Amino acid sequence: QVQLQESGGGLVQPGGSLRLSCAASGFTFSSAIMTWVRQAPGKGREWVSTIGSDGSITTYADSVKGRFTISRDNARNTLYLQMNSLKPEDTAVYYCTSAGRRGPGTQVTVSS
Amino acid sequence: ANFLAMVDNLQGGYYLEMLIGTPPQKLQILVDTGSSNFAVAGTPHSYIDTYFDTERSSTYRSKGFDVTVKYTQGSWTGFVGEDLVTIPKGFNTSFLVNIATIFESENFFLPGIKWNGILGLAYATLAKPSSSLETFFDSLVTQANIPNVFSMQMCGGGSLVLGGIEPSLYKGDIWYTPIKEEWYYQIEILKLEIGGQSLNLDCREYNADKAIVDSGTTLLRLPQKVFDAVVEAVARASLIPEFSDGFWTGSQLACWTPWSYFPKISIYLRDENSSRSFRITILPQLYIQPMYECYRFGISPSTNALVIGATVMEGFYVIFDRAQKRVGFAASPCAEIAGAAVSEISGPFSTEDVASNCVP
Ligand SMILES: CN1C(=O)C[C@@](C)(c2cccc(NC(=O)c3ccc(OCC(F)(F)F)cn3)c2)N=C1N
Repeated sequence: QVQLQESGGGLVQPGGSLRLSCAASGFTFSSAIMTWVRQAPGKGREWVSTIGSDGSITTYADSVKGRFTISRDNARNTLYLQMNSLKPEDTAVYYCTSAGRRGPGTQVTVSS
Repeated sequence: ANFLAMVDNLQGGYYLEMLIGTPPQKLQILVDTGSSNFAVAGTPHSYIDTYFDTERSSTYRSKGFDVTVKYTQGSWTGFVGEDLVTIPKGFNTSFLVNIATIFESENFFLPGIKWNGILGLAYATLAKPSSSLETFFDSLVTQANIPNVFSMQMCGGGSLVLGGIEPSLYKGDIWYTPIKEEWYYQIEILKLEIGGQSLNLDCREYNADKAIVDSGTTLLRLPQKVFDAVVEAVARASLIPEFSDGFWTGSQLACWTPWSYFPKISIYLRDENSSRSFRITILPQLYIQPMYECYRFGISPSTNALVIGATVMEGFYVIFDRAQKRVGFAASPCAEIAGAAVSEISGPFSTEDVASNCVP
C-alpha cells in the first residue's frame, strides 16, 4: 500500500487479444500517474504505456501503438490495458507500476 | 538514452535546461540530490526571468490540490499537476511527470540565482505531499527504459548523466560506498582527516544527525562539534596565522593581491566490503573559495546533518547507483586549477580500528 495486483494474462494465439487489469490500494489512485511495463526472460524491461491521473493524457511505446489501449476507472481503483492483434514478440510478464512500486505482474504468452 | 549527448548538459548552483508542456516552455532547473519534488516557478517573482505558465500548455492537467514544502531557511507552496517533459540534451522523446507550480515562496528565489525550478533526485520517501507522488526520476526510469542510476560531474558547466555512467568523465577507479538509508543519499562516514591528522571524534559524531550527498547544498556542512574540531585543526596546520574567527564563521573574507600554506581535508567512507575504506580528499583550492582576490571559507556549521555539498562534489564524478544501493566516487579530471588536481581519491585502508557500524 501502494499495493498493486495485475490480472488478465493467459496463453493466446497470434492475432488474439486480452484485457489486463491492475487493482490498486493503499494510496489515492485518482491522483496517480499509472504505467504498464513488460519484461520477458533474457530481455530488458520495456515500457508499454503511461496514463495521467484523470485519464485524458495517454502515451504509448512505438512497438504497441495502435494495438494496445490503456485506460482506468478511478472510482474502481483499476488500471486496464486492452491488447489486440497480439504477436509472439508481445510475450512477457506485464507489470503495472506507480511511484517506484510494481505489482507481481501477469503472464502474457502469444503462440501457435 | 544517449549518454554521450548528456556530457555538458549543465550550466552555472548547477542547472539543466528542461522543456515543459505543449508547446514546450524552457526552464532552467537546479539539480538537487537532496529533495524529491519537481517544482518550478508558476508566477512572475523578483530575481527570475521566466516561469511555467500552465495556462499556456495544452497538455497540462491539474490534480486539484496544493503542496507546501518547508525547509530550515524557507519554504514554497505550489499547485500539483502533471505535464509532458523533454530533456533536449539526452532523450528524443517526452515523458509524463508530476509537477508543482509555485505560487508563493518564503526566501526561496534569492537574488543572483539563475535557475527557476528544482529537480529533486532523491527517493520517493522525501516526496511531498507524500511518497506516492511519483518522483521525476522514477517516471524517467520507467518510461525511458533506462537503468536506475544517474551520475553527476560539476566543473567549478557540468554533466548530469541520467541512466548510467559516462566513461569520458573520469580516470582511475570508481569507489562505492553503501547507501545506508534511502531517503536522502545517506552514506557512512568513518573518519575525518586534516593535513594527514585524524580528528579524535567518535565516528558516530560524523553520522550523528546524518551524512548525506547533496548537490542542492553549496558548502560542506558539518555538525557544530565536528566543525569546531575541523577549524581548530586547519588553524593548527596552516603555515602562517592567516584567518580571523570571522573567516571561519563565514562572516569575513580573506584577501591577497597563497595556497601552499593550508592542509588537505579527507573524508573516509566505508567500502561495500566493510573491512575496507577509501578516502575522498579535497585540497585548499576547493574549500578556500574565490569570490586583491578575496576568499570565503567553504565549510559551515550544521545543526541537522553532515552535508557533502558542492564544495566537495566539485572534485569528483559522483554516481548515485539506486539500483545497487550505493554511491560511487571517482576523481574529476576537470577539477584542476593551474595544472594541479584539486581533489584525490585513494584506497583501500583497513577499518579494523573503527566501529563496524558508525550510524546511531
Ligand atoms: C539543502 N536543500 C534545502 O534546504 C532545500 C532544497 C529544496 C533547496 C531549496 C532552495 C535552494 C537550494 N539550493 C540552492 O539554491 C543551491 C545553489 C547553488 C548550489 O551549488 C552551486 C555551486 F556548487 F556552488 F556552484 C547548490 N544549491 C536547495 N534542496 C536542498 N538540497
